[PDB]
Amino acid sequence: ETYATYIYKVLRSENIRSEADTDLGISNKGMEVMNSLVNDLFERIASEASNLAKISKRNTIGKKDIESAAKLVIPGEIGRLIRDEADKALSKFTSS
Amino acid sequence: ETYATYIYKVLRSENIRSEADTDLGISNKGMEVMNSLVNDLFERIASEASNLAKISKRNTIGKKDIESAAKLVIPGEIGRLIRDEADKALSKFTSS
Amino acid sequence: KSRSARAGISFPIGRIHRHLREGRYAERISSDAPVYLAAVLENVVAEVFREACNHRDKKSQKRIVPNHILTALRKDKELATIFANVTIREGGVAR
Amino acid sequence: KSRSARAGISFPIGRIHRHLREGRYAERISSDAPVYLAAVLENVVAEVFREACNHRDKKSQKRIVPNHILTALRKDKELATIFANVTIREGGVAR
Amino acid sequence: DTLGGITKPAIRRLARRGGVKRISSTIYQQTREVLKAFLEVVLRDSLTYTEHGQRKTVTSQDVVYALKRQGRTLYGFG
Amino acid sequence: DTLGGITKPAIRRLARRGGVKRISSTIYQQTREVLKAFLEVVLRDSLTYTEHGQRKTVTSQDVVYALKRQGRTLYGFG
Amino acid sequence: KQGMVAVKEIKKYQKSTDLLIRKLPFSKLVRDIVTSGLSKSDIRFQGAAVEALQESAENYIISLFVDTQLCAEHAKRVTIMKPDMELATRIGKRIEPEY
Amino acid sequence: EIKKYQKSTDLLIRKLPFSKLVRDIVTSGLSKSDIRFQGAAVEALQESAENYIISLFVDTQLCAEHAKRVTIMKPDMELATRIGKRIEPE
DNA sequence: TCCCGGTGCCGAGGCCGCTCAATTGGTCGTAGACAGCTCTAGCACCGCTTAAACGCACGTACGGAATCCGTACGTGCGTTTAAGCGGTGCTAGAGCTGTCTACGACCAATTGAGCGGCCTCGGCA
DNA sequence: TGCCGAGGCCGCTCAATTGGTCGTAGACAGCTCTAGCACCGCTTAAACGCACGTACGGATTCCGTACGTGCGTTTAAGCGGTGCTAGAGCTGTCTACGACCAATTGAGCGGCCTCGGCACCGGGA
Repeated sequence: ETYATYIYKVLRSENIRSEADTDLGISNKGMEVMNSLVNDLFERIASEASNLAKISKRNTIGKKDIESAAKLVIPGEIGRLIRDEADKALSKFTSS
Repeated sequence: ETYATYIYKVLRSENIRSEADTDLGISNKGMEVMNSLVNDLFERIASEASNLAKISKRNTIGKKDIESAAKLVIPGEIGRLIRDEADKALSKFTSS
Repeated sequence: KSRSARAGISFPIGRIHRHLREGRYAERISSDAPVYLAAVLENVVAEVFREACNHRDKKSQKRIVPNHILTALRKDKELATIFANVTIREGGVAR
Repeated sequence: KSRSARAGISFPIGRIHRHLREGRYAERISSDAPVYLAAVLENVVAEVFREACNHRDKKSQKRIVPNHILTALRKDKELATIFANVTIREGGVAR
Repeated sequence: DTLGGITKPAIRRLARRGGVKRISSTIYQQTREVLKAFLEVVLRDSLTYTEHGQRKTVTSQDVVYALKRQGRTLYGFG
Repeated sequence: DTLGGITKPAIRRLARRGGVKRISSTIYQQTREVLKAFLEVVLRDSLTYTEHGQRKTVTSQDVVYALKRQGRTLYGFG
Repeated sequence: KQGMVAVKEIKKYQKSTDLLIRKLPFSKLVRDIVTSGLSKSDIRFQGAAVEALQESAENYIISLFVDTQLCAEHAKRVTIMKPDMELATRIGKRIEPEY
Repeated sequence: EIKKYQKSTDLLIRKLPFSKLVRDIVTSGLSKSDIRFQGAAVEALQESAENYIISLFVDTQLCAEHAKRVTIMKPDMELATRIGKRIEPE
């Protein structure tokens, strides 16, 4: 139960405009590292969403909670960029 | 929802062994600090017990989990003493 | 009669059990879990008070104010590792 | 037309939703939330890959290995803040 | 006119309690812009914990949580 | 003796990657001792995460959980 | 005389527990940073929130000065200097300033 | 050499003696006999230990440079262990 | 400067009574303990094959001690400032209750993307 | 130069998806009234700035030795080997235990009062 294929997909999608001399495949160990990074960041964001739910005293972690958790876990300029592209994805998903 | 009265009780009980034998009241600010200490340590032990349950893949946090969490949060000699006196309390409670 | 009193503890097994259940720490909380957790918390508070008293007897202040607690936490080696990242309101500094 | 395809994401909306449930991060999980979380995770991965390439294009090795991820994590201040405490396996040290 | 609030004798007092004896002149500006960076981080996380609760009055619970976000837990507020 | 197994050149390697030039002959022993203290903390927490699993082998995930417990999250072991 | 009141100062400020930074200037800094740096506006600070901010920030600066005096005393010096604070900020993984 | 070791990623503390170290520490200070170490576990533990000591030496060289010195010495490591929150020895 | 006798303030501490949370017994259901089986992986001794550690010689470059000068930083004083108070006056909004409803859990059915298993060929040793 | 691992195909399968109900979590609206803000003058202590001079940082030399480097010799780390099995892990039964419930009730909270410790103060030593 690993995010191997999905990380491959995001790598390919980002690379369709990155250095296109070749598809910059990720080495197995690098795949393990990225998989563990996704798991660690997902646990961090989900744990912050849990704490934010318990704070606001709600049984559900809505979009508000994952957004505040992404603003806590992933701060700074990259945090705004990632949450903005996440809102883009969410708007695209809900309008369908 | 504070552990004020209980901290009073334990303070009085610990005075008994101590040669000081003073009522040894705790100042309001000190009372708040001890209360927040109990809440922080309870959150730490219960969170570690949750993580230990999720690790061992069990839906219940038994005595095993709270003991391992107390062995993680509170390590060392004071940790062994506290887990031992806690096992004393639990044995006394269960034999009734 | 009451679970806290029966166990020989001073801490509320009932309140701790309620906090465990409503804190969503797990779906179930085995009946032994709150009694043991109450005992552990009770003994930690007893240990902190003991250290505050031993470091206090020189200062001989009858009460226990946050500075004494900060001294107890910052002096004992094990307690220092337990509460390394613990600031305390009106904590002062541990000499 | 799964949810991953619908949202423009490549990350598994379903798998993230399942993990969010079985992890018991909360009682309920509004099915609008896993979409956002998967998007944030995909964007983070894309950003880390983007900065690995950004800092490595000089080498032109045409492959990402844990050292590349280490330098990407520990060069730019935002990622350095996110993953300050991380220690990549077989990573090495940032150039 | 913001860090000036953290006046030179304030850093003097802070550092005397900390333990130092003689304080250079650059230390004042450097500790002002270290305290300001610490407050930037803590207040970013605290404003997040507030704006999430759909509030605008930053509570001391929000501050305690924003600090606990950086491992520094406060005892004596909640 | 076992601790002395961390050979002096191995410590010189560790420190050269850390960017040192000349290593006073007392740094060897102090590094051995801080590494032993680190491993005592991490191995106590790893043995606790193991003993809780009712098993007698400390697995990679036990060590990773111990390190997460003390602060250093490891990436790339599970 | 150049160090006669330094010991009195250190003892007086280590025996007490008050808040060192004056409360209104620190509160002014907190409101200024919330509006200037963050750009968020019309945010109201609960009194206890400014109090916990001030207590934690001054305790962080006090620990920074402990670590700075350690750095100085290690450099066989007596006067903490900007290199001393920069080391106590880089070694202990504190929040480095912007620039 | 600083370059060869800095850029590579190959382990630094020899695997077998460090394995003996971790096994002895668990079997002596912790005193839990009959403890069996998964190979991955000792590998991860060694990776973390060498990474932590490498960061300790980074901070030691920082403190040395700060003392207008070129040779790191025991006071420098004590400072880089005290200023950081690293685990002080026993 | 210490070390202590009065003084007035206030917070620990005690008593009450209302309340809500703790406790008890009974059903009922199911989580986990416990055993039984399967074989992965750890472990252990062994013997080569090195490559790393080691121990010493050497000598040089660096730590540290010792001195010297300049200036920067502490101390003190008079002047200026604004922190703090506290007291009032204003309203935003935090928060608590109640309502109503959109949404998620759950089940039943469906369906296809993802897993390992297997292959191959070009990047690399 | 060939060899194997990143990447691609294959077929099962299990997890994702959808459709519908029900109830319930929660978004909202309305009301309360706490408390944060603002503001002003006054007190006054705290900050500021400047004068002054001591002492500290740092700049410099210089000697001792504690470093790195460079050999050869010794070693134990690594690896491949098989063999040995504790024990991890997966399953399948069940029962000891926890959730849930209503009813019982008494521990715990706030409200109110008090008096002894202590901040203060002034004295004395």
